[PDB]
Amino acid sequence: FHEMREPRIEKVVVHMGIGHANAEDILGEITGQMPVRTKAKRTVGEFDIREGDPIGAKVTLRDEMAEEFLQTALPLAELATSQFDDTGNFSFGLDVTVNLVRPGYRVAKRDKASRSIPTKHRLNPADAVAFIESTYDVEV
Amino acid sequence: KPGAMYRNSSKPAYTRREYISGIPGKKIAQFDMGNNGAGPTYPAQVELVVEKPVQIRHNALEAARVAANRYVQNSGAAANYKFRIRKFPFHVIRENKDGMRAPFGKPVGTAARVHGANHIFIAWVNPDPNVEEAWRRAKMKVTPTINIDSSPAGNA
Amino acid sequence: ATGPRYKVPMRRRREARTDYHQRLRLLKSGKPRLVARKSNKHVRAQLVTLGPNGDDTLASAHSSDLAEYGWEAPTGNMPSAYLTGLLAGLRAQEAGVEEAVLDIGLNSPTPGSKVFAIQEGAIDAGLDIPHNDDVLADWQRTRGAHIAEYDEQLEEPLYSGDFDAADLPEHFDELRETLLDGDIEL
Amino acid sequence: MHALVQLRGEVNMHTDIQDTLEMLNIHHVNHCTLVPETDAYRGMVAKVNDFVAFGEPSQETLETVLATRAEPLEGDADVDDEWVAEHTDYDDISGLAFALLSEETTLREQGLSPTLRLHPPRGGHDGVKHPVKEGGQLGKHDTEGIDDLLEAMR
Amino acid sequence: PSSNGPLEGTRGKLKNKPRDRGTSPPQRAVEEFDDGEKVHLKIDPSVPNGRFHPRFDGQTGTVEGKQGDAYKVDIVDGGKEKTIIVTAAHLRRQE
RNA sequence: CCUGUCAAACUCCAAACUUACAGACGCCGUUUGACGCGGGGAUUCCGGUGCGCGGGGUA
RNA sequence: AGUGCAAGAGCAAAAGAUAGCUUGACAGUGUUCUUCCCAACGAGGAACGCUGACGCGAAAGCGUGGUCUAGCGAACCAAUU
RNA sequence: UUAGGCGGCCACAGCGGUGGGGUUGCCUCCCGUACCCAUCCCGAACACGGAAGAUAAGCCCACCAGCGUUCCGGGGAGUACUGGAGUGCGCGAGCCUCUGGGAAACCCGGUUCGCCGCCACC
Ligand SMILES: [Cl-]
Ligand SMILES: [Cl-]
Ligand SMILES: [Mg+2]
Ligand SMILES: [Mg+2]
Ligand SMILES: [Mg+2]
Ligand SMILES: [Mg+2]
Ligand SMILES: [Mg+2]
Ligand SMILES: [Mg+2]
Ligand SMILES: [Mg+2]
Ligand SMILES: [Mg+2]
Ligand SMILES: [Mg+2]
Ligand code: NA
Ligand code: NA
Ligand code: NA
Ligand code: NA
Ligand code: NA
Ligand code: NA
Repeated sequence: FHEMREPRIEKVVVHMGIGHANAEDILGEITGQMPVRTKAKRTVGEFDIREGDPIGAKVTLRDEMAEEFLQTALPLAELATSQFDDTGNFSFGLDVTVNLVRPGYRVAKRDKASRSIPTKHRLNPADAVAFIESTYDVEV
Repeated sequence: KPGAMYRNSSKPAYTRREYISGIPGKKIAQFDMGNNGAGPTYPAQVELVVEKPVQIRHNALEAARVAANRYVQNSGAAANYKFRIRKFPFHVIRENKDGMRAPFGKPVGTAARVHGANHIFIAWVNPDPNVEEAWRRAKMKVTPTINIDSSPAGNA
Repeated sequence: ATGPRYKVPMRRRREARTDYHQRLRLLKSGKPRLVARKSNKHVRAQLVTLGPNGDDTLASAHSSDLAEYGWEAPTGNMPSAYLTGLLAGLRAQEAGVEEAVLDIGLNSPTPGSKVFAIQEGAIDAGLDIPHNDDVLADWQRTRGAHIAEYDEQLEEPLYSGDFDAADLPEHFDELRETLLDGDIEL
Repeated sequence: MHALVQLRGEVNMHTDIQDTLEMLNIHHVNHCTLVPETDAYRGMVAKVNDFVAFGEPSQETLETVLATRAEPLEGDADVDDEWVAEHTDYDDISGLAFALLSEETTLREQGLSPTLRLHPPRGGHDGVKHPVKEGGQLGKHDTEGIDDLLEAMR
Repeated sequence: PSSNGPLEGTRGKLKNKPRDRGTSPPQRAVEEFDDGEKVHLKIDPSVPNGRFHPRFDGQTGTVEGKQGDAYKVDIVDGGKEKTIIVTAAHLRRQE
């Protein structure tokens, strides 16, 4: 049963929501791989009328690249609880989000016969705190 | 202007406010009278039943309702009874007020289409039918001949 | 689901199995379809025709019943794909089928992909299929060379027990060779 | 098998109704025809329901009418037992009549005009402004109902 | 009519019931008919091409050859004979 | 939750009915030639009323 | 939601969005419907072909301008190819 | 069909939920990036190569009707409406009779948790 039910880290997105950049450089070193532009939608008063327009970057880290990052990120954070997803996720911080899920997630991310993950097989906020807290730190 | 000009249900239903503007406001003051705080928990229930499909201008609805409720003060401003006029004047009515050239009239009012046998009013009273009298006065101000019907009330 | 007005996709679209827009385009040719499908461990190749109550498969080949002819290697690879195509292609010919269009279902038209390998095989079997040569693999990769060289960077057998340690793109030739004459079910 | 009698004229009656009567071989008031009870025939008689009188007649009545108002496809000739015997498959009027009623044959099949041109009802009919159930003479009749009319128009 | 375009008064006939909404099945857009076959003309709201003038919706013609993939159906408009160019998507076999 | 009402330019529903094609019966046509084809000659393009369904209009 | 603009309709592995590439908004000639129900009538419009040349795509295939219904103009005369 | 591939009808198949299933064979999750191929950044996906592990997802199998849907019984209802007819009624609006058709809402009880085709296969 377990082993295929036990949480794991799938991607950690580090993005800097600026409003118009030079910031990519730090993201590349803080993570270890090229950042991606962040175009915006809708015309708005914050002199942000441009539809297609660089206004921040992000970086999606997977596997070791994600751990080796969290092995310093997490420490720089305190928070927990309430600040957690209903799906077992949490964002802290410059933003650093951590997407958590169980083994058979590809079923919902593949092209052929894809399917949505059953609520039961989903990851709860609780089952999430446990996994992470059980990896170099404390909850609340 | 006379009821003669609008009491018949011969024209098409004309009620789409999305295509009609300048509709006068209804003169009907309220639809729920009496103790509206309480629910129909009364022994007796009389109803005023219209006997012929007709159109009833909001004019007549108001006069009919006032004349009935204004009288239902044989029971007191805070008496124990509830009165309800279930119909609303949806049908918009016009007048061609040039002669018969470009005659589609301009909105002048509204009316409620009632089909023979429907009840336009319903009152709820304890064995104290002063209401039966409030209606002899109500159907006095509406086009049709009417039937004062009592439902829960085998207390004759 | 929500109400009377709710629109529920066709079953095969719910199941995320059939691309109906592509299917119509495919059926336009009025020719038989060469259904190229894959599995983590196998590769299937069918020749389907249109029917009153659904499609009719007139000829097929599965990477599994490949061994039935002397295959002693894995079946989820390039050489496997090609041979299954050729195998289905031949049974196809036997069935009186001369041409077909390449249906790769939900797969991607990536160059040198297994589906195209399947296509190459079916074509060599004798089947006339609309294609484009420089989207196919360069023969060697079809033989299984990319895997042999990959095992050259050995230190540990690419194949857990299986057959050979250094693998055999030659085993590939022996088989293709076999399929090109006589034998049962062909 | 029902007996059909047109009791209302053509003036002002729907054309598609008139054409139905005409398809049923009746082209004048008081003219009568015998029609099998089938789905096809049923719809036709229903369409014509308001300008006609119909019902199943008794063996006797049909015989009386047959004898009194039957005619050859062409000519004056009286259709009597002898005529019937020397010209049809049957031996006498009764035999023909039973055949018609049991819908085994038709006036044409036996060389007879499909139409029985009756006489105005002796004593008059019950009116052409109301159906039978209302005291009139239109619509489906009783076997006893039809007989009376037929006999009065013998 | 206040206008006289081909789609005048076609709100109903060229509209799908909410549930039949969305791309239609390809099976019927590929059906093949033979010359002489009777076919019912009915536009498919979901299929833009291969259409015929809305007025002919409901007609039952006779397939008499084809043009391209489209078919040529003969129908009689009132008392006039007419040839309609229409694709399988909008046809059905009679009986 | 409870409770009071509506739609020519609303529709989860939905007739009667109108209609395409086909078969059946009927009627009709093969000396009264129908269905149809080609040609000659018009008149006609102020209409009106009843009934059903209407749209406008106090009428 | 979006799809240039009325209104009604069509559209979700798209007819929408993003990216890239491309010029089929191509020349020639027809079939049919429409304009004008039935039922004759021009310009115009559309649908669907073919011949030729191309674009894209692995390919089936799609592209006869914009998802569909408005955005149009005779003879004579001029300029133009 | 002890799990598969392509489909037809396109909710009777949707939504939600329960239980069961892989010892050599299948589907998967799964493991892994030298290659073909790939991410405006990530072998996530796509693609390729592969079995250490698992039946927890998916999937297949058995089942539940609470919601949504399809069809049926009984009731609503031969009601509403309506094709044909009337020297029937009504000041009129309109109604009635005969004849031929015939609904919707809703309630109560059943049904429905897909059916079928081709191919492959201890
Ligand atoms: Cl596949
Ligand atoms: Cl057309
Ligand atoms: Mg004679
Ligand atoms: Mg006398
Ligand atoms: Mg009389
Ligand atoms: Mg309409
Ligand atoms: Mg009509
Ligand atoms: Mg177009
Ligand atoms: Mg001039
Ligand atoms: Mg010029
Ligand atoms: Mg399980
Ligand atoms: Na004037
Ligand atoms: Na009165
Ligand atoms: Na559709
Ligand atoms: Na033209
Ligand atoms: Na960019
Ligand atoms: Na499982």
